[PDB]
Amino acid sequence: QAGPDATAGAIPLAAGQLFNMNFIGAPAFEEWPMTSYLYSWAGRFDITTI
Amino acid sequence: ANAGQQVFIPTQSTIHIGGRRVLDLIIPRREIAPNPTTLVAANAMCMVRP
Repeated sequence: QAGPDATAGAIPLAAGQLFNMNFIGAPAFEEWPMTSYLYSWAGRFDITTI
Repeated sequence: ANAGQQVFIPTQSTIHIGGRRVLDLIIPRREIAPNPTTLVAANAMCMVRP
């Protein structure tokens, strides 16, 4: 799932957006931008959870 | 005086060996599956499609 803080781009991620898992049939391979996927969770990391 | 491209035929190219005009190749299946019944199953099934 995507994190709380939404981002823009050619592949925008709405907050809390769910990833569509890959499978053996391949009309197309599916994927996310990684810097934005980490931009979403960047605010929620915390020393107690660590 | 007179440069140009020039053709040569390698001696290895003209030696005659074997006779197997036709052949069948059995290819590894990357998944543990029963033998394919449709076209798409057979396509997805292979270790790498020819």
